[PDB]
Amino acid sequence: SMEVNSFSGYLKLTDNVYIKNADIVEEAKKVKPTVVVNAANVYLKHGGGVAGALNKATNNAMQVESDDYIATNGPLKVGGSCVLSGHNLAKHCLHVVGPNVNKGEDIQLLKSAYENFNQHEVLLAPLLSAGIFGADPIHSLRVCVDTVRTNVYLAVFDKNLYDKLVSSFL
Ligand SMILES: COC(=O)c1c(NC(=O)[C@@H]2CCCC[C@H]2C(=O)O)sc2c1CCCCCC2
Repeated sequence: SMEVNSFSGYLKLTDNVYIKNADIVEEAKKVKPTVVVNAANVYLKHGGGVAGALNKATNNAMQVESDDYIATNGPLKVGGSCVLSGHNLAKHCLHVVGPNVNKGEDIQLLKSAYENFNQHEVLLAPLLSAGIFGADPIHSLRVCVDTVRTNVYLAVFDKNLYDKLVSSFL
């Protein structure tokens, strides 16, 4: 999609981190960001969590693009990223691999994962390594705030989690 970056309705947590209680698919469609972040795995298999939602919204175009990327380039590393099409959601999708602590992956790589955001002026993003990836979402938000130095607009879907997360910044 042509970029518009129509961001509104966010709470400002820090100079550069904004957060909203939102479905990232519905938010991406309304914002048309330059970059939407996917909570990816190294083979870009878009199943549970944010990844399946973004892919479903593209009617599997993201998965077919991702399979072709993997065929040519092979898998990412944990903490790594690649830039692919944003399809109908964004100009670009930055597929970022946070460590999956459910799979015994090194939580220290969450810093590396969030560093990928710093390659981009502005992003719409979910929390990395939490949810199906098994890390504490409070820790994910802390690493995001400490590591991301560019303009990041966070969407958190679950209202109860959103309220608990933002409580410590109000
Ligand atoms: C912004 O996040 C989303 O919009 C979605 C998910 N977010 C998560 O899983 C986050 C993992 C990290 C911890 C925070 C979590 C959260 O944002 O609450 S899953 C998902 C969606 C799309 C909406 C439909 C529901 C099922 C597909």
